Amino acid sequence: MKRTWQPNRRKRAKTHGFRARMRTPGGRKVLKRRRQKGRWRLTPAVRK
Amino acid sequence: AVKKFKPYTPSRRFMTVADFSEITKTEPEKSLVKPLKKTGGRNNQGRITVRFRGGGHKRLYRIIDFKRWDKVGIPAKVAAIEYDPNRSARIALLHYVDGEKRYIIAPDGLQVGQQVVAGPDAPIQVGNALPLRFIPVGTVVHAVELEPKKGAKLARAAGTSAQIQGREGDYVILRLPSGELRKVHGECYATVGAVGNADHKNIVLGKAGRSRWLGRRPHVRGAAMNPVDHPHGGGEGRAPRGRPPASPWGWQTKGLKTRKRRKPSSRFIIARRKK
RNA sequence: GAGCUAGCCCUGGCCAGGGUGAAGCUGGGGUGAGACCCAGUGGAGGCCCGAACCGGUGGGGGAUGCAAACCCCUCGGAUGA
RNA sequence: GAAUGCCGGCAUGAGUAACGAUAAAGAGGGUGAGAAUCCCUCUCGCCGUAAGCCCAAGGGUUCCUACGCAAUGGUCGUCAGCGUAGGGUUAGGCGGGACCUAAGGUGAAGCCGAAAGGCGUAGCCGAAGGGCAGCCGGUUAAUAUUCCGGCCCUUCCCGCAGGUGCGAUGGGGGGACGCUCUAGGCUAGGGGGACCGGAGCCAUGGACGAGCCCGGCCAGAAGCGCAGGGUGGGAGGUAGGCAAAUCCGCCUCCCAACAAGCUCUGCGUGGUGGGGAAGCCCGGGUGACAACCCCCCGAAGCCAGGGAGCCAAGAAAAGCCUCUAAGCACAACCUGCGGGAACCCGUACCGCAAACCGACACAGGUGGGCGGGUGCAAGAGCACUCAGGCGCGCGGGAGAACCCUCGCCAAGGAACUCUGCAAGUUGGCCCCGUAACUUCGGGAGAAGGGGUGCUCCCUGGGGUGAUGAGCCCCGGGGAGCCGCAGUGAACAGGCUCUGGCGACUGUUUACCAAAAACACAGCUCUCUGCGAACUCGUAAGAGGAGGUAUAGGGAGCGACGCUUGCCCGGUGCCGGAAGGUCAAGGGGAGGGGUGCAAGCCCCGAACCGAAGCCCCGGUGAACGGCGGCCGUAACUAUAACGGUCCUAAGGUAGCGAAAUUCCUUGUCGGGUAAGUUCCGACCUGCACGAAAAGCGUAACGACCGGAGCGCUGUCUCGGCGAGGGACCCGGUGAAAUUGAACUGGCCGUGAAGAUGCGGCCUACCCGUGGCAGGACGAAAAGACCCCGUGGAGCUUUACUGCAGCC
RNA sequence: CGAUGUCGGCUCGUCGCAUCCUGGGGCUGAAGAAGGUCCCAAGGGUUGGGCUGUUCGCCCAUUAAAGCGGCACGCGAGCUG
RNA sequence: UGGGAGAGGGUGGUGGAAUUCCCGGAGUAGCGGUGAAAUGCGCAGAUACCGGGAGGAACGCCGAUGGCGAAGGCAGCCACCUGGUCCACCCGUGACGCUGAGGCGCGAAAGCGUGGGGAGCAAACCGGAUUAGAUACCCGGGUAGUCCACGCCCUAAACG
RNA sequence: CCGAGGGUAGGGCCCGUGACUGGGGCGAAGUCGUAACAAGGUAGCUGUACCGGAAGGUGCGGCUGGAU
RNA sequence: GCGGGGUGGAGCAGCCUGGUAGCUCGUCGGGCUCAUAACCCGAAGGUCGUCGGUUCAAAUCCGGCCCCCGCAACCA
Ligand SMILES: [K+]
Ligand SMILES: [Mg+2]
Ligand SMILES: [Mg+2]
Ligand SMILES: [Mg+2]
Ligand SMILES: [Mg+2]
Ligand SMILES: [Mg+2]
Ligand SMILES: [Mg+2]
Ligand SMILES: [Mg+2]
Ligand SMILES: [Mg+2]
Ligand SMILES: [Mg+2]
Ligand SMILES: [Mg+2]
Ligand SMILES: [Mg+2]
Ligand SMILES: [Mg+2]
Ligand SMILES: [Mg+2]
Ligand SMILES: [Mg+2]
Ligand SMILES: [Mg+2]
Ligand SMILES: [Mg+2]
Ligand SMILES: [Mg+2]
Ligand SMILES: [Mg+2]
Ligand SMILES: [Mg+2]
Ligand SMILES: [Mg+2]
Ligand SMILES: [Mg+2]
Ligand SMILES: [Mg+2]
Ligand SMILES: [Mg+2]
Ligand SMILES: [Mg+2]
Ligand SMILES: [Mg+2]
Ligand SMILES: [Mg+2]
Ligand SMILES: [Mg+2]
Ligand SMILES: [Mg+2]
Ligand SMILES: [Mg+2]
Ligand SMILES: [Mg+2]
Ligand SMILES: [Mg+2]
Ligand SMILES: [Mg+2]
Ligand SMILES: [Mg+2]
Ligand SMILES: [Mg+2]
Ligand SMILES: [Mg+2]
Ligand SMILES: [Mg+2]
Ligand SMILES: [Mg+2]
Ligand SMILES: [Mg+2]
Ligand SMILES: [Mg+2]
Ligand SMILES: [Mg+2]
Ligand SMILES: [Mg+2]
Ligand SMILES: [Mg+2]
Ligand SMILES: [Mg+2]
Ligand SMILES: [Mg+2]
Ligand SMILES: [Mg+2]
Ligand SMILES: [Mg+2]
Ligand SMILES: [Mg+2]
Ligand SMILES: [Mg+2]
Ligand SMILES: [Mg+2]
Ligand SMILES: [Mg+2]
Ligand SMILES: [Mg+2]
Ligand SMILES: [Mg+2]
Ligand SMILES: [Mg+2]
Ligand SMILES: [Mg+2]
Ligand SMILES: [Mg+2]
Ligand SMILES: [Mg+2]
Ligand SMILES: [Mg+2]
Ligand SMILES: [Mg+2]
Ligand SMILES: [Mg+2]
Ligand SMILES: [Mg+2]
Ligand SMILES: [Mg+2]
Ligand SMILES: [Mg+2]
Ligand SMILES: [Mg+2]
Ligand SMILES: [Mg+2]
Ligand SMILES: [Mg+2]
Ligand SMILES: [Mg+2]
Ligand SMILES: [Mg+2]
Ligand SMILES: [Mg+2]
Ligand SMILES: [Mg+2]
Ligand SMILES: [Mg+2]
Ligand SMILES: [Mg+2]
Ligand SMILES: [Mg+2]
Ligand SMILES: [Mg+2]
Ligand SMILES: [Mg+2]
Ligand SMILES: [Mg+2]
Ligand SMILES: [Mg+2]
Ligand SMILES: [Mg+2]
Ligand SMILES: [Mg+2]
Ligand SMILES: [Mg+2]
Ligand SMILES: [Mg+2]
Ligand SMILES: [Mg+2]
Ligand SMILES: [Mg+2]
Ligand SMILES: [Mg+2]
Ligand SMILES: [Mg+2]
Ligand SMILES: [Mg+2]
Ligand SMILES: [Mg+2]
Ligand SMILES: [Mg+2]
Ligand SMILES: [Mg+2]
Ligand SMILES: [Mg+2]
Ligand SMILES: [Mg+2]
Ligand SMILES: [Mg+2]
Ligand SMILES: [Mg+2]
Ligand SMILES: [Mg+2]
Ligand SMILES: [Mg+2]
Ligand SMILES: [Mg+2]
Ligand SMILES: [Mg+2]
Ligand SMILES: [Mg+2]
Ligand SMILES: [Mg+2]
Ligand SMILES: [Mg+2]
Ligand SMILES: [Mg+2]
Ligand SMILES: [Mg+2]
Ligand SMILES: [Mg+2]
Ligand SMILES: [Mg+2]
Ligand SMILES: [Mg+2]
Ligand SMILES: [Mg+2]
Ligand SMILES: [Mg+2]
Ligand SMILES: [Mg+2]
Ligand SMILES: [Mg+2]
Ligand SMILES: [Mg+2]
Ligand SMILES: [Mg+2]
Ligand SMILES: [Mg+2]
Ligand SMILES: [Mg+2]
Ligand SMILES: [Mg+2]
Ligand SMILES: [Mg+2]
Ligand SMILES: [Mg+2]
Ligand SMILES: [Mg+2]
Ligand SMILES: [Mg+2]
Ligand SMILES: [Mg+2]
Ligand SMILES: [Mg+2]
Ligand SMILES: [Mg+2]
Ligand SMILES: [Mg+2]
Ligand SMILES: [Mg+2]
Ligand SMILES: [Mg+2]
Ligand SMILES: [Mg+2]
Ligand SMILES: [Mg+2]
Ligand SMILES: [Mg+2]
Ligand SMILES: [Mg+2]
Ligand SMILES: [Mg+2]
Ligand SMILES: [Mg+2]
Ligand SMILES: [Mg+2]
Ligand SMILES: [Mg+2]
Ligand SMILES: [Mg+2]
Ligand SMILES: [Mg+2]
Ligand SMILES: [Mg+2]
Ligand SMILES: [Mg+2]
Ligand SMILES: [Mg+2]
Ligand SMILES: [Mg+2]
Ligand SMILES: [Mg+2]
Ligand SMILES: [Mg+2]
Ligand SMILES: [Mg+2]
Ligand SMILES: [Mg+2]
Ligand SMILES: [Mg+2]
Ligand SMILES: [Mg+2]
Ligand SMILES: [Mg+2]
Ligand SMILES: [Mg+2]
Ligand SMILES: [Mg+2]
Ligand SMILES: [Mg+2]
Ligand SMILES: [Mg+2]
Ligand SMILES: [Mg+2]
Ligand SMILES: [Mg+2]
Ligand SMILES: [Mg+2]
Ligand SMILES: [Mg+2]
Ligand SMILES: [Mg+2]
Ligand SMILES: [Mg+2]
Ligand SMILES: [Mg+2]
Ligand SMILES: [Mg+2]
Ligand SMILES: [Mg+2]
Ligand SMILES: [Mg+2]
Ligand SMILES: [Mg+2]
Ligand SMILES: [Mg+2]
Ligand SMILES: [Mg+2]
Ligand SMILES: [Mg+2]
Ligand SMILES: [Mg+2]
Ligand SMILES: [Mg+2]
Ligand SMILES: [Mg+2]
Ligand SMILES: [Mg+2]
Ligand SMILES: [Mg+2]
Ligand SMILES: [Mg+2]
Ligand SMILES: [Mg+2]
Ligand SMILES: [Mg+2]
Ligand SMILES: [Mg+2]
Ligand SMILES: [Mg+2]
Ligand SMILES: [Mg+2]
Ligand SMILES: [Mg+2]
Ligand SMILES: [Mg+2]
Ligand SMILES: [Mg+2]
Ligand SMILES: [Mg+2]
Ligand SMILES: [Mg+2]
Ligand SMILES: [Mg+2]
Ligand SMILES: [Mg+2]
Ligand SMILES: [Mg+2]
Ligand SMILES: [Mg+2]
Ligand SMILES: [Mg+2]
Ligand SMILES: [Mg+2]
Ligand SMILES: [Mg+2]
Ligand SMILES: [Mg+2]
Ligand SMILES: [Mg+2]
Ligand SMILES: [Mg+2]
Ligand SMILES: [Mg+2]
Ligand SMILES: [Mg+2]
Ligand SMILES: [Mg+2]
Ligand SMILES: [Mg+2]
Ligand SMILES: [Mg+2]
Ligand SMILES: [Mg+2]
Ligand SMILES: [Mg+2]
Ligand SMILES: [Mg+2]
Ligand SMILES: [Mg+2]
Ligand SMILES: [Mg+2]
Ligand SMILES: [Mg+2]
Ligand SMILES: [Mg+2]
Ligand SMILES: [Mg+2]
Ligand SMILES: [Mg+2]
Ligand SMILES: [Mg+2]
Ligand SMILES: [Mg+2]
Ligand SMILES: [Mg+2]
Ligand SMILES: [Mg+2]
Ligand SMILES: [Mg+2]
Ligand SMILES: [Mg+2]
Ligand SMILES: [Mg+2]
Ligand SMILES: [Mg+2]
Ligand SMILES: [Mg+2]
Ligand SMILES: [Mg+2]
Ligand SMILES: [Mg+2]
Ligand SMILES: [Mg+2]
Ligand SMILES: [Mg+2]
Ligand SMILES: [Mg+2]
Ligand SMILES: [Mg+2]
Ligand SMILES: [Mg+2]
Ligand SMILES: [Mg+2]
Ligand SMILES: [Mg+2]
Ligand SMILES: [Mg+2]
Ligand SMILES: [Mg+2]
Ligand SMILES: [Mg+2]
Ligand SMILES: [Mg+2]
Ligand SMILES: [Mg+2]
Ligand SMILES: [Mg+2]
Ligand SMILES: [Mg+2]
Ligand SMILES: [Mg+2]
Ligand SMILES: [Mg+2]
Ligand SMILES: [Mg+2]
Ligand SMILES: [Mg+2]
Ligand SMILES: [Mg+2]
């Protein structure tokens, strides 16, 4: 049937993207936490 | 005279449509339209705050003229009579001898061709605006301001009116459509005449779709829900109200009064509504 | 977290073919004028039949499945909420 | 040594199920160590509104070639979407930027919020919408509207020519719009041709023929031609479009008014540039100097911003034209020509799928465009078929049971069963015909019946053309023909009588319920006078609504017909300046602590003091409620009438063993051979009842009853046949589960149902295909029940707060 | 209770005998024919249908007769639901 | 042709008395009702009296035994549209007439549908009394309706 | 070809007949009340509406076929 | 199982709080009446379901048997 993951590059960048994070106070922490864990990629790889 | 259909489908039996007769212009005045943000019933927070609203028909906002004291003295001719989807009544296009073009709500009796004015010196004739302190007693008027120069806020729907019952200082006694006898400032502009399109209430929507055409989504009763959603929810089988009937939010809906008691307005209300 | 789902908003797109024949209109019958009757036209509708498409009635299959809801036969809606 | 322990390793089930559509295969010839599985040929099969082709999203090198074959490939593998390497994406015109706006987002100003932040007009961002300038062919192993060829066009800068009051983020016009129906003319696209070209062919009895087979066009600036869209001209006045205005708007006189003209588009022509089949020879070469013509059909596409009708009344801004202001008028703008300048990103390949979403090369899901031919009433249905693509990445056998899917059946025909579940019947079109009832629309495809192919003969109108031929489109009458059968195959209703429930089309528990539930037009109550009520929010601010009582909210019922009775004591709600209680506060009679006192300090009665509760009245389409005993009529029986106690008042109309009736298969009638169901009546209604509405009601229903006709493999009662599995061979190879096992019947015994204990009986060792009685078989720490001073959802006149409101 | 699936039907049965039938007897208020009643006997047999989910029951038409029980109220890794 | 009467009809107007209510004065111990009463209202300020206001329906005297219309029926006053009568002159036409199954039209009240309106009155209804009872007659309330428009209904002791 | 008539299907009229249900008629001396005839103790009758155990009652309008 | 209950002929107060049994209808006697109803004046009639206990004394308080109304009888 129609499954849950229906990919969309504009959506993926505009929701979990770096910019969508650096505006909300919560989003910044998420980056901060991912910079503390040494996460190689602070946000998903959106091809744009 | 409303217009009926023959029962050639199950829903045509009772459906009635306006006879549209007094309409003369079959397209609006491009000069005088602006877009209309269809809210669907949601506020800036995006939360719904009025229920069962949306997915209607698209529509442009015919700008309307609720001051008329804008231009005191300048007459104007009745150009056309037009179909507004934004209100119950009909709109009339006026061509001012000023060259200016404006829309007003069409009173009953207005015919395409006549000239109308606005001001202290106006004839007591349908279509004309005057401050209330200058309209005769017991003359039925409409499009009544509420405060001096604040805009026409009263009697703007199909077949409404308002007689002028008395005079008392800088205030006139107004039988509002509801029946509420109220003080209104004499310096409030009003338009002599009853609003036209009186045959509105006799329109029979006829079928559920036509409701939706108006931006009217289905209403669902509390009695049809669960206790989570509504006081009337629950029960095994159908079930009576089982308490004084309530809104989904708790407050009681039968007979419970809600005008704010200490409203400064009260000091000008004379006889709360009838019937 | 609304890239699934549900509602709304904005902007686009889709709906083979066939049947029925509303008001109206024209002419004619009719009358004091009418109401109104007939034929012709016209082509209304959460109208009819039925693909696309949207569904999911009944059955059979399937049941460590082809599939963590699918398959076959049948069945509903299809200018409309 | 156990924790259904944790991690890992290895077993069992087992050479077992399965190897992912029943669209399908066969042989030959190659390559290579190896071939059912790779490449070529030939035959055979399937897709063809697709299983063909072109876009978008997404995927992100999968594209091409060369060399590979460990692993991935459900078998094999020389092959590949796999490994290695090198190659491959070319734009001023196609898409998106340096253009515009939409919902929304953001946000100088301004507002708000403990901080974080929340709003917000202008503005800015934000497209699959507007706007804007490239069409045909060849080339590459792979890119092409991108390269080349041909013919065109766009904008910026600079000069030159002519003209013009030039000039804008400012005014105005325009851009600019719905749904259905639809004209005229074209094109796309098709069908045919006795015509034009074409390498050829004469079989197997006939045919050298107006025979067969193949093809007969593509683009194009200027000019014209055809068909359409758009568009009135002059003057004077002028307070309006927030300055200005010659523009627009408004009023007036003038002519012109189907038109015509100016202007724009589409189609045709058109310099010119291209293509070009079968068939044969080893993607190419010829054919070929290819021809390139005519008639017909014909768009849903194009002229377009066309027309008409309708009601639900159908985006914005920009480019663009116009008007002016500051300015400047050496300028500036316009029209024409010439040169010069024209950037960043995308471009490979998959793309209804083996490359996207589904853990997989997964029978699932995924928007847009083209989708040919013949026949079938039409069509995108159906069968077949071109082009193009396939034969679904295990096969070879066998011809058991059994299972799936399918075919047929004597006599019977629902006797099957909870139920005709299922499966039969019926089927398209044409004409004949067609009941109760009805809201007059309908019921209705009612029901039922006749017709259907082909040959020949005569004749009716229509489109095109020309009024004729030819092509084409609907028809009519008569005379014959063959078969069991002419919608000869495929696609395509079984019907009737009668109940309940819901008016109806609709909606719903994604993944066990589509219904009688939800909704619904419609009826009633009620709130709300606008800074509305109400809703979200701490607020600001929004919705409501740029609405205004013919409106907006809340609630109940639920088309429509006829109706909706009595109770206001309790509960809510509504009205009530008196009365009573009342909190802080007012007040301070009178007391107290203290100090030499002046003082400082505390307690503190009456009396004044909100709403709220009490008190009074109203209110049922507000929450809600609608009795008991006893007696009485020229027979029995039953009580119209009475007696009496109780209530706030005692069930009215209508309906009733019902979606409600317990006793109950109540009794009576209908139907049936037989009827706990069904229909129709009765009424001692356990326990209907009047807007959580009552009694009906045409039409409607994949809803639930009951009867009947037709026809049936449902059944008596089963038989045979087909294919895909099951079975044997080759290849590959899981799974739950599993204390260990050397795992029999009985009758007994045991924690009460023994392969395992006792006694008896029986029994050589091991498999294979089969059946499911047992192993209290598997699966899941019972979902019922209790237990826990375990949880959570839900209610309320449970308790205690809080928001909100007074 | 770290699961023994509950009624009824279908299919296949099998055992008990407290015998529905058929076979053999005594007694009879056994004339005959036909019964009532007890005794022996489990070998075989024990129908089709209407109603209801039904077991059961009633009912129609037959019959030699239309027996009654147990086997986890036999039987869902056999079906039905 | 000229002349007269008349509530004949249709629409648009509009005047005053009175009933009801609302607001204000003033004022108090009752009002109201009947056969006599009670229910009801009133010290939460009634009734009775004065001013202002809201609205509806019906038109005192004239008015009579009257006039008018085919019937049903029609009454304050003003205006517009309009029907049938009657008088006079003997002007015009020249039997053109009488009737009337059918048909069509009008048709008090009540009643019905869709809306408005609603003062007074009042089926149903509630209460107080009477009564053996009183589902009545009388009194206190009171809903449709009575009224305007539109569409049905078509009955009568529609009678002289 | 037609055709007695046989059969299939659907219609119209009429007669019988039916659980039960509606009133009607009659029935020597049944129960309730007392509506009408006297102003029948509220004058009656009427069309119509609603209501009540029943006769009746009330409302709106109409008739005198009503008395002093 | 839990709750209420039985009293002149009919139907009901009195029970809780012991001593007194009461209201209406009817039955009877007499009145008005031509007569019946109504209506008026009088009078009768109750050992309080039953047996036992408490008490000085029981319709009244308790217990047992009888009989009548009402509610409950659920989960699988
Ligand atoms: K339970
Ligand atoms: Mg989905
Ligand atoms: Mg889908
Ligand atoms: Mg996933
Ligand atoms: Mg995207
Ligand atoms: Mg998106
Ligand atoms: Mg982002
Ligand atoms: Mg965000
Ligand atoms: Mg922060
Ligand atoms: Mg790194
Ligand atoms: Mg992140
Ligand atoms: Mg009108
Ligand atoms: Mg009609
Ligand atoms: Mg209209
Ligand atoms: Mg605009
Ligand atoms: Mg809005
Ligand atoms: Mg916002
Ligand atoms: Mg709301
Ligand atoms: Mg909403
Ligand atoms: Mg309007
Ligand atoms: Mg409105
Ligand atoms: Mg005012
Ligand atoms: Mg109207
Ligand atoms: Mg309405
Ligand atoms: Mg709308
Ligand atoms: Mg609604
Ligand atoms: Mg609803
Ligand atoms: Mg529910
Ligand atoms: Mg609640
Ligand atoms: Mg409830
Ligand atoms: Mg419920
Ligand atoms: Mg429910
Ligand atoms: Mg219930
Ligand atoms: Mg409540
Ligand atoms: Mg509130
Ligand atoms: Mg969504
Ligand atoms: Mg998505
Ligand atoms: Mg659209
Ligand atoms: Mg469609
Ligand atoms: Mg069509
Ligand atoms: Mg027609
Ligand atoms: Mg027309
Ligand atoms: Mg339809
Ligand atoms: Mg299904
Ligand atoms: Mg089926
Ligand atoms: Mg299975
Ligand atoms: Mg499953
Ligand atoms: Mg399927
Ligand atoms: Mg539909
Ligand atoms: Mg739509
Ligand atoms: Mg241990
Ligand atoms: Mg384990
Ligand atoms: Mg563990
Ligand atoms: Mg582990
Ligand atoms: Mg390891
Ligand atoms: Mg291992
Ligand atoms: Mg092995
Ligand atoms: Mg083996
Ligand atoms: Mg095995
Ligand atoms: Mg498989
Ligand atoms: Mg598999
Ligand atoms: Mg298939
Ligand atoms: Mg396939
Ligand atoms: Mg198959
Ligand atoms: Mg196929
Ligand atoms: Mg070799
Ligand atoms: Mg090999
Ligand atoms: Mg091979
Ligand atoms: Mg082979
Ligand atoms: Mg193969
Ligand atoms: Mg190959
Ligand atoms: Mg095809
Ligand atoms: Mg996208
Ligand atoms: Mg390999
Ligand atoms: Mg190998
Ligand atoms: Mg290697
Ligand atoms: Mg592999
Ligand atoms: Mg695989
Ligand atoms: Mg091999
Ligand atoms: Mg290999
Ligand atoms: Mg090799
Ligand atoms: Mg490449
Ligand atoms: Mg630049
Ligand atoms: Mg922009
Ligand atoms: Mg942004
Ligand atoms: Mg764009
Ligand atoms: Mg472009
Ligand atoms: Mg081009
Ligand atoms: Mg110029
Ligand atoms: Mg400009
Ligand atoms: Mg527009
Ligand atoms: Mg558009
Ligand atoms: Mg073309
Ligand atoms: Mg063709
Ligand atoms: Mg030969
Ligand atoms: Mg060309
Ligand atoms: Mg001007
Ligand atoms: Mg090649
Ligand atoms: Mg299209
Ligand atoms: Mg148009
Ligand atoms: Mg429309
Ligand atoms: Mg805008
Ligand atoms: Mg100069
Ligand atoms: Mg640049
Ligand atoms: Mg490319
Ligand atoms: Mg597909
Ligand atoms: Mg596609
Ligand atoms: Mg592929
Ligand atoms: Mg999956
Ligand atoms: Mg994996
Ligand atoms: Mg595969
Ligand atoms: Mg083709
Ligand atoms: Mg054809
Ligand atoms: Mg066809
Ligand atoms: Mg195959
Ligand atoms: Mg075999
Ligand atoms: Mg057979
Ligand atoms: Mg038969
Ligand atoms: Mg049957
Ligand atoms: Mg059977
Ligand atoms: Mg049945
Ligand atoms: Mg079936
Ligand atoms: Mg019939
Ligand atoms: Mg008929
Ligand atoms: Mg009949
Ligand atoms: Mg049809
Ligand atoms: Mg038929
Ligand atoms: Mg037909
Ligand atoms: Mg024939
Ligand atoms: Mg033939
Ligand atoms: Mg078929
Ligand atoms: Mg059909
Ligand atoms: Mg329905
Ligand atoms: Mg209905
Ligand atoms: Mg639902
Ligand atoms: Mg479900
Ligand atoms: Mg669920
Ligand atoms: Mg689920
Ligand atoms: Mg689910
Ligand atoms: Mg359901
Ligand atoms: Mg359905
Ligand atoms: Mg519903
Ligand atoms: Mg409905
Ligand atoms: Mg209704
Ligand atoms: Mg707004
Ligand atoms: Mg409304
Ligand atoms: Mg509402
Ligand atoms: Mg409805
Ligand atoms: Mg409902
Ligand atoms: Mg009450
Ligand atoms: Mg009350
Ligand atoms: Mg009360
Ligand atoms: Mg009620
Ligand atoms: Mg209750
Ligand atoms: Mg109560
Ligand atoms: Mg008797
Ligand atoms: Mg009644
Ligand atoms: Mg009954
Ligand atoms: Mg029963
Ligand atoms: Mg029954
Ligand atoms: Mg019933
Ligand atoms: Mg019941
Ligand atoms: Mg029963
Ligand atoms: Mg029976
Ligand atoms: Mg009975
Ligand atoms: Mg009920
Ligand atoms: Mg209710
Ligand atoms: Mg109910
Ligand atoms: Mg109710
Ligand atoms: Mg009817
Ligand atoms: Mg019906
Ligand atoms: Mg019905
Ligand atoms: Mg259904
Ligand atoms: Mg049933
Ligand atoms: Mg049958
Ligand atoms: Mg069979
Ligand atoms: Mg056989
Ligand atoms: Mg086979
Ligand atoms: Mg062998
Ligand atoms: Mg392998
Ligand atoms: Mg061992
Ligand atoms: Mg034992
Ligand atoms: Mg044992
Ligand atoms: Mg043993
Ligand atoms: Mg042992
Ligand atoms: Mg042993
Ligand atoms: Mg031992
Ligand atoms: Mg043995
Ligand atoms: Mg085996
Ligand atoms: Mg077993
Ligand atoms: Mg087992
Ligand atoms: Mg287990
Ligand atoms: Mg489980
Ligand atoms: Mg556990
Ligand atoms: Mg447990
Ligand atoms: Mg506890
Ligand atoms: Mg405990
Ligand atoms: Mg607890
Ligand atoms: Mg939970
Ligand atoms: Mg708080
Ligand atoms: Mg257990
Ligand atoms: Mg159980
Ligand atoms: Mg004998
Ligand atoms: Mg049993
Ligand atoms: Mg039984
Ligand atoms: Mg015998
Ligand atoms: Mg068991
Ligand atoms: Mg068992
Ligand atoms: Mg048992
Ligand atoms: Mg048992
Ligand atoms: Mg078993
Ligand atoms: Mg089972
Ligand atoms: Mg079972
Ligand atoms: Mg008297
Ligand atoms: Mg008093
Ligand atoms: Mg006082
Ligand atoms: Mg009033
Ligand atoms: Mg003369
Ligand atoms: Mg003469
Ligand atoms: Mg009337
Ligand atoms: Mg009448
Ligand atoms: Mg008379
Ligand atoms: Mg015969
Ligand atoms: Mg009498
Ligand atoms: Mg009397
Ligand atoms: Mg009288
Ligand atoms: Mg009387
Ligand atoms: Mg009465
Ligand atoms: Mg007591
Ligand atoms: Mg005492
Ligand atoms: Mg006494
Ligand atoms: Mg004693
Ligand atoms: Mg329970």
